Amino acid sequence: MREVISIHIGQAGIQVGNACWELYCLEHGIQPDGQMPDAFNTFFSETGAGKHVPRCIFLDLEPTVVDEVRTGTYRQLFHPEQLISGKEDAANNFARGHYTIGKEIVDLALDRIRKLADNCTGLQGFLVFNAVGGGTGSGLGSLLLERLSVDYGKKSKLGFTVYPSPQVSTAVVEPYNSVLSTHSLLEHTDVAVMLDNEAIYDICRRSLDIERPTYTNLNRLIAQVISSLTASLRFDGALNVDITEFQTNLVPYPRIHFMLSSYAPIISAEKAYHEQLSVAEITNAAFEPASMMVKCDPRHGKYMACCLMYRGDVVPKDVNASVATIKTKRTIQFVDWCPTGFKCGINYQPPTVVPGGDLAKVQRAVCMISNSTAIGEIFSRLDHKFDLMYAKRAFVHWYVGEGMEEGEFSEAREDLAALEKDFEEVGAES
Amino acid sequence: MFRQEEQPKTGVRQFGTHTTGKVDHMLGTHATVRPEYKDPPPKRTVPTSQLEAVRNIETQYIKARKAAEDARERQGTSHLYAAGKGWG
Amino acid sequence: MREIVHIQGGQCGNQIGAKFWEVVSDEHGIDPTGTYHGDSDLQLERINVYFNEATGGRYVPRAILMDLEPGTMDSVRSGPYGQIFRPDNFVFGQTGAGNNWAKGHYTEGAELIDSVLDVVRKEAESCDCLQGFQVCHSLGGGTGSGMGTLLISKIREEYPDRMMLTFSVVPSPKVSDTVVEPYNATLSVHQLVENADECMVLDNEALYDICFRTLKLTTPTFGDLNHLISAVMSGITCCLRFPGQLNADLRKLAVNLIPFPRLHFFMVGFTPLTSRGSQQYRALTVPELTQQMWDAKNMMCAADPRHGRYLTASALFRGRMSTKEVDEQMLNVQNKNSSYFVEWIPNNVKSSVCDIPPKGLKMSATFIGNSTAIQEMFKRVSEQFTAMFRRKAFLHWYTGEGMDEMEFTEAESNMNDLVSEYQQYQD
Ligand SMILES: Nc1nc2c(ncn2[C@@H]2O[C@H](COP(=O)(O)OP(=O)(O)OP(=O)(O)O)[C@@H](O)[C@H]2O)c(=O)[nH]1
Ligand SMILES: Nc1nc2c(ncn2[C@@H]2O[C@H](COP(=O)(O)OP(=O)(O)O)[C@@H](O)[C@H]2O)c(=O)[nH]1
Ligand SMILES: [Mg+2]
Repeated sequence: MREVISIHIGQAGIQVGNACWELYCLEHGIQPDGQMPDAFNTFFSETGAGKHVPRCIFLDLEPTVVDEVRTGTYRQLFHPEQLISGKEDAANNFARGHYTIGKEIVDLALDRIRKLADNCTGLQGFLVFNAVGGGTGSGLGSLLLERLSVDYGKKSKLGFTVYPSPQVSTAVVEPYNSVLSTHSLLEHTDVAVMLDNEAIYDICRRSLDIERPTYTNLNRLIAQVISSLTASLRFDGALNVDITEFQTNLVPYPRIHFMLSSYAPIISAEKAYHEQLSVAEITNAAFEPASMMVKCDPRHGKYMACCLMYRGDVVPKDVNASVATIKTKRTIQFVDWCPTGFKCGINYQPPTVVPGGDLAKVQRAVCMISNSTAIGEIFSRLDHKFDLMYAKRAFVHWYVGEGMEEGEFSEAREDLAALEKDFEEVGAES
Repeated sequence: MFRQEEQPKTGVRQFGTHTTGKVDHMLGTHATVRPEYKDPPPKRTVPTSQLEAVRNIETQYIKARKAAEDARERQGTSHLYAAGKGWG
Repeated sequence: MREIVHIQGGQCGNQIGAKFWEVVSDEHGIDPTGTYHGDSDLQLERINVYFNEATGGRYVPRAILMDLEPGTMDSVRSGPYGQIFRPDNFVFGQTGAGNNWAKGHYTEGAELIDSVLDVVRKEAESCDCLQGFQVCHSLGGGTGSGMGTLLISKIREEYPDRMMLTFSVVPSPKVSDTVVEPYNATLSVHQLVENADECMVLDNEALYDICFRTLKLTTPTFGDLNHLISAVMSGITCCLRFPGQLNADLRKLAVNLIPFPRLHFFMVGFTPLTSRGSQQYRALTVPELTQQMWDAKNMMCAADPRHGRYLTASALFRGRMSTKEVDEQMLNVQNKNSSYFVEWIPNNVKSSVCDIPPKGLKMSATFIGNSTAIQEMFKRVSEQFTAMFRRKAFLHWYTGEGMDEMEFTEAESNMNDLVSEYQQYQD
């Protein structure tokens, strides 16, 4: 049976999954106490009689966010030992999450993976959630993805990461934590979907027209894409696409596996009645540069391969009629050697709108996850953010003393510069 | 004869025949489009009767639309050939 | 005493074939319970061609359902007319092909071929004299394209003297569904040129403009496309299931329409297609059927038949009609435009008449066209294939499953050899 195990690492991973599991209980009618008053097997395992538990692990070195979930409204939903706390955090240090304190807790992390993978009949993929700007998300994530690669070969891993924005970022050592995190996630993660905070800030500012929103509104809006990406394993549609179909229709090369994401109808409650939504209209809105989830302008590069995944009442000619006008448009430009560049997927539920959420009820939806050569800009900016700080060796003695040697920064710098050459080489016209 | 056990219903959340993605306008008719799926009429010209029946009084909008239809009918009339009868 | 085993591969074959058995079993009068309630005595004359008689008057389709995912099997079973198949014939995998030709043909297909070949031989040995095999699948996928062509290669070894129909959809020029369409299609045609006895070629976007321009249907879906596919499926084997003035089995169509052993790629269409606003304005008579039959826009293949000459054509007429006026429409269509027909084959069009029309239709006909303009469809897939293979994009999922780059250079050569031999017969 189709089923997928989610892994939530770091402060962002717990809060994204807090909004992600809030949605998944709603779309299957699962009450917060864990009792439902066929399709739930991909995220909920049927335990005993009238009880479902999520297929997740909540690991975070800082104990202040796990117990918030433990004392929260979803106390009865989660298995108590399924959520892993810790004594002290990595505290924005990659070396602590990888060498000093990460090695102690990672043994408990893989042990719950045994029980979750043995309980699941046919595992189909892994959903790893982290923010590389922190110590626990990047450090423990690189350690966790190292052990999951040696223990589970050829199994797909979906990585939803939060890179720092060029303007809007929180921690000073985020360029240090991001560059070292790339040395693992290229050669371990199979499919990575990049997210950025300020791009979601811009989506919330204009499309939702809400003036002063917070992280709770981002995580609610991130979980829409997470739900829409795996909506095929849950609910039937004309063109079902599995987690191994994004894993092959989007990546042309093994080391190019970073993708953008977008969500077409982003309309508030007051704007829904005035706005007419059509399949041609939202597909044009899905390809707008302002609706991207990472601040890289797609006009600078070329789209490698796009995967439009639809929801709701979308007829199969209207995805074909929409993409006919998309290919004729001159602003959108593909690489020359990829004539067929689209993957289409049509499910049948409309997206389940959460109570108290700013997003309105929409009959149709599009989730476009696309590989593009403009992703080199979000890597080159952090490349520029890091060598400028590593030039006179600032914030290095914290990393040096915690087990990490000096040379790992040089290896991570060289590895990231190899990715810069790869995106430029693959976009060359011949 | 042996133990009768019903297999558990495990499957993807199926949907009814009423959805737009699975509606079949040629169902059991061998490649002919079914009734109640008639062709779209051109321009969808609603008559004034459907508007008068929903308004309470013949307002100025209804009166003007009836005047437009009367002008159309007066343009159609020929004064030499009656409808179904010959010259004069 | 002639029978056909149906094999459905992947999401395309299961969805088309589920609609195919909704049309055929309704045509023979089989209700979704499985028994018989038709009012015609002639439907039970030839019922063993597509059915196996069971206990209690129940008739089971001679159909083998094979894929690599459990998703489509639940969709077929839960749908109407889905309770008629044997649960034993529901052979299915668990991992899934993932739209990859390498996964379906080498690594996750091989452990299911021995499972599906077990029920292929069970269906064949249960019946009397195998007229042939009919398989419906896609070419851009990996569940039905890679795995289905592996089944055709095994069946051709086991049963080499029996016929083989393949009904396959192809990647479209105008739009697309998957990114790895030309990688899967070129490998599949490479496996279909030697193994398939005759291949009928379909295109989902030559179905859409038929649904939109001709049928005047505002909202066509896959359910509407598969019903137009399934109508042609019943037209090919019309003379087997019902008596006619000039019968024509599946082999009679093969010897007429295949001049050379590699040119077996055909195109098909269904003649009496009208909107419901044009039912009463239509005077259904054989000259009106032939003008729609020979029209280019009624073809269900995206290649335009005016751009190439017709090597051989055939029509499967159904209903009460006069043979010479069928014949004089065939002599007329070769004389009004003789530049569109091959000079060195006299009397290109083969005619056949079935005395029983389909349900609700007084006269119907099914066209099979072996036009040399089919090379435009294969050259545009080859145009997409040479672009992608030059940069070696999307190749590491194919070379990681045990298929090195040598097969891709071989598959492109046979595709280029297929379009060159069609091109020289246009001259
Ligand atoms: N989009 C989004 N990002 C978040 C959210 N919460 C935290 N982040 C990201 O987290 C980064 C801050 O560092 P964290 O990842 O939280 O640090 P950590 O994972 O707890 O690692 P340690 O502090 O060492 O335990 C910021 O740059 C944010 O981008 C959230 O709710 N939504
Ligand atoms: N006629 C028809 N074609 C379909 C249907 N579903 C998918 N297709 C075609 O199949 C192609 C994609 O094949 P895919 O779904 O990956 O087949 P699979 O790999 O065997 O599961 C597309 O070009 C579609 O046009 C259907 O219900 N009817
Ligand atoms: Mg922390």
